[PDB]
Amino acid sequence: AENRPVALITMATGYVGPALARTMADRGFDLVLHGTAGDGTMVGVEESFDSQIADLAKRGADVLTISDVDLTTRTGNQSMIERVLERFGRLDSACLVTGLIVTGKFLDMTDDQWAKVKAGNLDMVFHGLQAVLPPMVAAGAGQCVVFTSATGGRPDPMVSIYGGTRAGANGIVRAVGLEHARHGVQVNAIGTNYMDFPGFLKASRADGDPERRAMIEAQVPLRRLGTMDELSSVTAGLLDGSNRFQTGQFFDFSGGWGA
Amino acid sequence: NRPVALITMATGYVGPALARTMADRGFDLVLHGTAGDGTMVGVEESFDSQIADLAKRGADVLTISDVDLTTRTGNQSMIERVLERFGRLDSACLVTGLIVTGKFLDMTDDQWAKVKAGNLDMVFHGLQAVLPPMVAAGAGQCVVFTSATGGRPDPMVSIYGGTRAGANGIVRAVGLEHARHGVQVNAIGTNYMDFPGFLKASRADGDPERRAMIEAQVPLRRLGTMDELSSVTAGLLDGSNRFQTGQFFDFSGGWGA
Amino acid sequence: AENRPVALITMATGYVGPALARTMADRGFDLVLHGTAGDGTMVGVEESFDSQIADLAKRGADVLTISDVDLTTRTGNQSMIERVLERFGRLDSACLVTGLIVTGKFLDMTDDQWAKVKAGNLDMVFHGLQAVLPPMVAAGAGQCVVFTSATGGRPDPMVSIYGGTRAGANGIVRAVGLEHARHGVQVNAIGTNYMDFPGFLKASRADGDPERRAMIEAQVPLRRLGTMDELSSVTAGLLDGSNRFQTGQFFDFSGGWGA
Amino acid sequence: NRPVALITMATGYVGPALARTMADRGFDLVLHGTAGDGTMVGVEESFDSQIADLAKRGADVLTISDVDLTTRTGNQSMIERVLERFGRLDSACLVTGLIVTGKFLDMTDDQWAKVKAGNLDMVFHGLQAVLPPMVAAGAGQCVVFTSATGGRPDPMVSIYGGTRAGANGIVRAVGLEHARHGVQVNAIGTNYMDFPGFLKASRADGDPERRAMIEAQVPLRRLGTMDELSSVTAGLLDGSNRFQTGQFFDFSGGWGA
Ligand SMILES: [Cl-]
Ligand SMILES: [Cl-]
Ligand SMILES: [Cl-]
Ligand SMILES: [Cl-]
Repeated sequence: AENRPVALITMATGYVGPALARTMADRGFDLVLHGTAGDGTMVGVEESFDSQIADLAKRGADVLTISDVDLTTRTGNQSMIERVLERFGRLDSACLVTGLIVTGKFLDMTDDQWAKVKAGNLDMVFHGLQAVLPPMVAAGAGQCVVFTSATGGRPDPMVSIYGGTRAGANGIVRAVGLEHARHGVQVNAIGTNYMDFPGFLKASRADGDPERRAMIEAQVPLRRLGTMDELSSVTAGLLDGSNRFQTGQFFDFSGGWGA
Repeated sequence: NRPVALITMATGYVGPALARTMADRGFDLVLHGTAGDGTMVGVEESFDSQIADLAKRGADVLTISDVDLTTRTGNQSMIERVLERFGRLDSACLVTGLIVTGKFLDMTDDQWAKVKAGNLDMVFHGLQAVLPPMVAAGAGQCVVFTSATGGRPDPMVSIYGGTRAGANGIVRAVGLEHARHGVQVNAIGTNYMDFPGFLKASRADGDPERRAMIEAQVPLRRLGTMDELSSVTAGLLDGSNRFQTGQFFDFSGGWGA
Repeated sequence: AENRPVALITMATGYVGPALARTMADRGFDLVLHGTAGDGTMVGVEESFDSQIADLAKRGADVLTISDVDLTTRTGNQSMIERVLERFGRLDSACLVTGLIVTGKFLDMTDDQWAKVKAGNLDMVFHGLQAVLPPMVAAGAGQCVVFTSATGGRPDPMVSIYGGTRAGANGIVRAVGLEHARHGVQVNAIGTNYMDFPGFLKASRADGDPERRAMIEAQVPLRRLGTMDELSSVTAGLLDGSNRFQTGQFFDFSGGWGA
Repeated sequence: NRPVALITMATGYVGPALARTMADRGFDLVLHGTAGDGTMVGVEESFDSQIADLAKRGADVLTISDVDLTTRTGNQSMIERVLERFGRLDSACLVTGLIVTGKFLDMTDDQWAKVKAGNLDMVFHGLQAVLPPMVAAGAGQCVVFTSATGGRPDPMVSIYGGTRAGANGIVRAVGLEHARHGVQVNAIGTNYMDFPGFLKASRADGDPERRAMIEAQVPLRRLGTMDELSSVTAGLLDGSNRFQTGQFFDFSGGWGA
């Protein structure tokens, strides 16, 4: 009877997940966090589920955690949404964080690297959207954000297959966001670059290297790395019901780099 | 002290709702717009009606109503009055444009002059006036309202949509050019918005059948509300997001996707 | 000796292939035609190799045909280019026709449909470019056109996974064209729609139906279907050495539909 | 009877090479340009230097000078002279623009007026003049030269690049709007072309060192040639391709990709 909306956030033990969960809880949502199990020492885990759950529960959110599902597959994504609906009976918002980073010269790319970028950058999008949309269509309302990459808006040398498949994800999102708009469902993509979190600081090798860090920031028009507080704010605005008038769109979030 | 937001054409369109939420977010306000009560032609919410409410929200308000924003003089004078009153300018929402439609080969020199003045001169002179105090302060946020037509200039909208695309291009360059000074400049272009101006021009006002026909042109099958638009606009003007600049955002229910 | 340049054209028994081969021969090229074996009464064969070879040889062009090789894989594309180089010792231009059409509601798409579109719209591009570029890089000059689809410039409802993956192919071409510009190797994409050839008439269901065809033509700003003579002229202009100053670009060729 | 192609600014830029290949392709020619010999400012191939070669290729040639193509009067006069001479206008190559660069906040009202006249008025009035005879005939092909900067309006090029984006938008709408009449209108935008206007704007003229620095900005690492550009341009004007309209083509060595 409380009629609390439910937001799914994937890869939620890092990147935008933790800050987005906090603000979605502040906005009255119950939460489903997909991510990697383990404590803060686990690789890729920036904020563990145990730490997040305690804070999110303090905010009044009910939280379901989902770990060790392979979201590059139909099975993983279908299982995830079945568990969402079992717990909460509804899905109002979904933040699908996708991707697998591969960089290098185009002619150096192997079949394995090609397979991996397709699995991360496209299969996660295809199967994720096939899983989250049915309950949204059934309800006549929903909001989805797919995280792709700012490289999808300008695929450049050394990120040919990563950036190119990100552009494909953006295109799928355009079609899908337009196709389900008549059912009250928004699907948009956000693509970031130059964000201050471990994943970026490693791919750019700015980690523990102030001189590298500074050269990287100088590549950004706004001369800084973006923060997860800023990104969670924009992302929540596309998932909290406050804006029901954009769909099928791609939003660059990279300090002007993808303008 | 409280940061200061300038909003133009603020007696209609997004202005009133944006003023309300910016006041909620802790800003003082400078409202440029049209003098008079709600019975005047352009006035959707009078200055008089807004001042009472915005003061209750904690905002000091300065109104400016006698300036032509197609010229250097009008915009320079507006910003001079902002700084005289509050000593700062943190955010600016510049609403621009003059609508002309019709066959390209029917457009007169006067129609061409007018769309350039509304769609381009207001942007050029507006940004030249608001940016200097922001650059001097090392921080600022600007949203220029152009049009969703700028993202897809179409038949029967050639000179309007085309000059809107030009305004978006100016915003791209200017937003990238002043990024190193901590200043953001972005553009928003709408269509199919639920406000009296569009309702009356489309004949959806008071006409449910016509409104349904108009909504059917929109992927999301509705008209956007000013509360929604003001939320998105304020998110680019309230300090919460300092990581987008030089960008154009379509806000038309998917119509410009 | 004669220093005749060599152009590869794939899927050349239909679509733009036959007209492009004629005009490239006229412009002084030797030709490698990949395609489907069989006479004109074969499915998908608009002009058989036998009929094309007679005419192309009359124009002075040497022709190598490459039949029944699968271009969705590394092995097929690598074998194709090995045979090009064994026969002619060079590859100056390549027209890579790619794709596999699937349409329908996004939520009706099966894993098999998804695999199929990825293989046609992305794997053919990845493996095709990995095969054709090395000899062009070695020579310090080359020109490539990848045929994707006008839907890649505007992925729409009912065309989500096809148009979206086409957008990804366009993005790969952008990055690859920019990345090999230092080697003098242009890589551009052309995306068509509403072309007067069987493949479109079937997907649109306008064949033998003047009313449906008239409805389809009315969706085109220029109010007609495009011809292979027009398309081959534009394509040859990106492959004949006359224009070496565009790369990484996508060109819509759909009567204004993708403008 | 030969079809007729109008080419403006034809004493420099793409004009001379385009005239040569359009003559080869069977066209008679109207060449608008600057009167005088090659020592005149901007004259790369004088009218006098071109005429013998063009006649040998089979073309009748009318030359036109001293019309202000930023105005309705000049463009209307030009097309009237085309029709009086040849009775038809099949193809038009409208070269437009006036380069201004510098910091946005340094731009004067005079600089703003000049870029609007060059980058927008030339397009508006040029298209209003060439299209009526093409629509009446049920066929025509037009290329408007804007700038590659219109695809990516950048710092230091704000009002030039921005208004070029507007010209591209006008061309999109107009190309779509007259497609039902069998008329194509497309834009080509160049940068990094090997001709005096670009060399001077980039300050690389007559200076191998600075030219190398400029070429380093281009993915294909050189300046484009007029033979290449005229090939692409003629392909949109020679009747061979009647299936693109309302489009913008970057021609800048990948710089605008
Ligand atoms: Cl990032
Ligand atoms: Cl609106
Ligand atoms: Cl087609
Ligand atoms: Cl140039």
